[PDB]
Amino acid sequence: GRSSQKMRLDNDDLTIAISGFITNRIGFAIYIVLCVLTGGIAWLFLRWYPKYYVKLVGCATPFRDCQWVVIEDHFNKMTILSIRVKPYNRPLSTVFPVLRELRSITYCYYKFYYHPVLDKFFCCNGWKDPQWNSMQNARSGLHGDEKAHREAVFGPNSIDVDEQSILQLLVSEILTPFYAFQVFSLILWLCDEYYYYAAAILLISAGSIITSLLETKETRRRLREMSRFECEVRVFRGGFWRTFPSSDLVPGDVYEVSDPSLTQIPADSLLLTGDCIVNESMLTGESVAVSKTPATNETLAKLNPAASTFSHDVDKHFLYCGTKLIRARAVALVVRTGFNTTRGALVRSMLVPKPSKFKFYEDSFRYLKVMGCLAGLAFIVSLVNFIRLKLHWTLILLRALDLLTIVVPPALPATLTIGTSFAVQRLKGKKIFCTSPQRVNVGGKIDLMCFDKTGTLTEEGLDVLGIRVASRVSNRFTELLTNVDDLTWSCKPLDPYRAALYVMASCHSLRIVDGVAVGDPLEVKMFEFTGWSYEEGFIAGEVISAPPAVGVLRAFDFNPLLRRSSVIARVVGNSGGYALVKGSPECMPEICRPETLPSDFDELLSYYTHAGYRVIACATKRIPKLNLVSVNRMTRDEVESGLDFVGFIIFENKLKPTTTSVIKELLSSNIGTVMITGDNIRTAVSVARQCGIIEEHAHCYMPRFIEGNADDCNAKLRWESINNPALELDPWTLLPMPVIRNYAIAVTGDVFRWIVDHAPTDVLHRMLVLGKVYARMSPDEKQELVKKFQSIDYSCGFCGDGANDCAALKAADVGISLSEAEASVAAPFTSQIFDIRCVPEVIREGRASLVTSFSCFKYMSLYSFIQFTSVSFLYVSASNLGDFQFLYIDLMLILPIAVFMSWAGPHSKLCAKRPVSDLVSRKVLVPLLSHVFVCVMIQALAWVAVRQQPWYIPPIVDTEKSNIENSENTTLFFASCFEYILSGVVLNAGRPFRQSPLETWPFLSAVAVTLIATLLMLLVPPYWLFEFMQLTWMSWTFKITLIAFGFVYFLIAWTGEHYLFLWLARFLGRMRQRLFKQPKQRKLYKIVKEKLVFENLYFQ
Repeated sequence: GRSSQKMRLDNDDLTIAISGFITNRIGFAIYIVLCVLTGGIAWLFLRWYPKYYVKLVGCATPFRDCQWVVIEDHFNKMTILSIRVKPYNRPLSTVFPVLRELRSITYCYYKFYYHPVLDKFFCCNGWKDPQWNSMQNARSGLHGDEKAHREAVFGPNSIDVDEQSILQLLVSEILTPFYAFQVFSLILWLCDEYYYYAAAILLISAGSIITSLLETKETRRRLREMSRFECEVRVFRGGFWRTFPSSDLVPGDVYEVSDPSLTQIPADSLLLTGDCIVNESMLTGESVAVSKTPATNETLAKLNPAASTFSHDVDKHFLYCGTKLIRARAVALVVRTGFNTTRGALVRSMLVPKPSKFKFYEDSFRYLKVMGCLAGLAFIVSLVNFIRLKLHWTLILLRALDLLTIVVPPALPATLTIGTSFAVQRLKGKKIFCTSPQRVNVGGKIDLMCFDKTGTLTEEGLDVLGIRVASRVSNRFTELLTNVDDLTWSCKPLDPYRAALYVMASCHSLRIVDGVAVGDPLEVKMFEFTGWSYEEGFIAGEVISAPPAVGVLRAFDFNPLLRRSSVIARVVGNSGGYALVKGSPECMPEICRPETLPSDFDELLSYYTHAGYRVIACATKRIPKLNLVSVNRMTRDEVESGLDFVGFIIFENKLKPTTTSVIKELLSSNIGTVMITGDNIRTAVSVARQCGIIEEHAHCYMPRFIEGNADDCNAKLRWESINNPALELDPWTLLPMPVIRNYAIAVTGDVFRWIVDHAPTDVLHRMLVLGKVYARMSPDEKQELVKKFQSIDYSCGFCGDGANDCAALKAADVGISLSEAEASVAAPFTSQIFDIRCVPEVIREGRASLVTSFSCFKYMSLYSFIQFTSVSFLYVSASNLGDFQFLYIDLMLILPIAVFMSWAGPHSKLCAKRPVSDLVSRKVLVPLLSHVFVCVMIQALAWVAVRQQPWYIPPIVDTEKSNIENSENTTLFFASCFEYILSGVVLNAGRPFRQSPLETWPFLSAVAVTLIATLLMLLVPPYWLFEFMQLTWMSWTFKITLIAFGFVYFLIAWTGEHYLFLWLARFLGRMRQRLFKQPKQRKLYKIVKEKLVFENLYFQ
């Protein structure tokens, strides 16, 4: 039958090609003997290259009734997982007669089920044997043992990750190709009487292994602790309910929502009876309390849980997974269980293998493979040269195989980590802890930097801007002063200022525990203002700098549904501040007395709602003083008559004081900034204007569905401005119709899904590049937008408060989370200080780390090539450097200079340039290759100079042991040492991205120490340093000549690195198109932006 099934996964990003290969063959025993007798074929090579393994142990089977199946994805990486066996599952609707021995796999927490009649694998779990039937069956629960029959087919609500043991992570990390080559090199060094440097590399590699092991373990702990939850639910069945843990029920079980201990909803469940009040802060990003009505039979019979999205009417009938309950206001039947739920499908995308778009740690190993390919040729040449001189076979093998180790240094990736580690230490010093170090270098190449106006660049709680008085004496509203003006104007029954100030702490339930109120944050902020808050008794503490006393009685609560609250209580005199009313300007101005209206009740409300502020109405009910008595009880509807408003109280999301400076710094540093939020567009645009994300006096355009239908694959968008409307945009080109002023386009969240689902790719890319404000965006839409940014070559980073939207933090290149160090989960970075000032710190230290990591890579490659040249110039006479000269070079000239060249802070000012991030492009390889060439030239000239001296001691070809005391060994030792120290000097970064070498001490001091030591060894070595290091007597004028060669090499290398090799790189770039004129593609966002600014805006 059919063998290979090529289907895309439900999420567009991931694709796979499931291929059902056979179990094994009789040849498995032949496989075992022939690949484990050597010990380095099966467990090493066929784990690194699975393609061949599966082409040996297996042939093919169309019939998917085998023991294990291999999985192929779009990134050419294959894993192997077996087939799980279950005895009995009779209904066909479970996968959708009788079915036996179901075949199933779980690949990256995707459950694939094989259906026998159709002979195919499916991942859709929408129907999943619903059997709801009618309401009376739904309330009956689920009798019998069928819960177990509905358990093994779908598992529990637990969404815990695959907790790999230490023995599995150990063989996953320690068994890399490199860490095998390092074991080979250490074995060679131990066999070649080279113990000290081998022990040093063993310690360094062990430290790297422990660091990576603890990093991965902490990452798994963070991922596991975030997604775990357990609670004792009360009901499974209608008959004999009893409290069981939430990791036990199956789809079809019914549980009481009104249980007192049920703080947050375990699994999504259709509401059978009663109403609920839920909080959706962490799914869909709305902290406003949401009502939930019980589901009806008609809505229950049309359930299609296959699609993650759904219509709006179904949303108000089933609960959400992992959402906090505001108050226990009810029983509900679960719809789905496990990773296939609303929160499950969003935690599954956080566990998929990342594409690893940062290719520096892959390009370094690719160039290491290239050096290994060169080292094979070097090994062959050394072998055939040593055959000519007829040396001992042990020494021939040792020298020829040691040349391979010299060319490919085992300490290159270990010294690629020291600069990153220093950057991590500096960041932890600056009170920002970063988990993944490898992302720090990615922070260098940040092109865009997203945000979130919930609590990141704005304060979390709502804040009061000012007040608006009724001004009954003069209908024109007075200017706001944000202070007390009670005695300034009379405006004498009551005063609007005193009445409003009494209202500010009247109609809300407030209480204290220690210093801070316990009430809802909407009402909490109001009392602090003017410093006349009364909580206990009646009177309060008034400031010294003649205000009437305070007092309140007959308190009530502000119902969000009816949006009204009235409190009557005498406070001063007999008819002053007696009735105080809180409400909303939506409907109560119609109820308000028309004489009180200053004819500004509507346009001011409209202007403040367009400005995104929150307006609440302050009113004074006109009731005579004759209604005061101790036993006073009046229903709300009796008091509610009248209620003319006497002012407006204004709320806003006041931005942090340093947000504007950070946004301006990022904009001036040629880094775009966007805002991704979940609240209404009216305040997101205002916050963007305040911060500087949208330029001042720049029009903001939103798309609307007016020109077409609503949704569902057929609509025509009209892009209209916020201020000064009827300035449309072309839906096909996104240009300002003149029927370069900054476009500042602000899409919404539902429209963004419309455009992603069905719109021209040019239109999507134009909006995506032009986008500045993204409001009403769920975290799923947040990560979709982040992936779209990565899809148009933006290397964007995310900067979000808390860890609710951690999917966007993990999907982005840099995931800075402004939360506590222990409260942060699934985020590469974590900042204790809650300002957004940490983004310049992260970007700046990332740029410094990127530059110093490229410098360390170039220095390590130069060290490898210099040693290869200085040993290949000596292998022509069966000689090499000494056992201690190699030690000195490898331990006191490359490791100290590397770890002290990687020790410098970043330049304080964020420059407008961007460091090079490609390890293959001509701006990196050409200076490195030219440095290799000039090092080879200087060493060759030193060798030629020493070969013509009268006191020359020629090397002697020896068989048993290679002689070291020859006059062309000392020259190639000292010239090599100078070419190491001065290359470390030259390749060190300077002003544009890191601290200047003059401004930092422990690099200049290290260079001075390692250069003075070598100079004293060259000029005046003691007697104990001759026989120890195997030097040879040299002329004093020749020592001066060696110093001159070192200085000339320093001059030429510095002039090349700064003034000449960049010109050579530009020359190769200019002559690139003479061979293949096709212009290498730039970033997609750069192309779209330049085309849009030039061609589409120069056709007026």
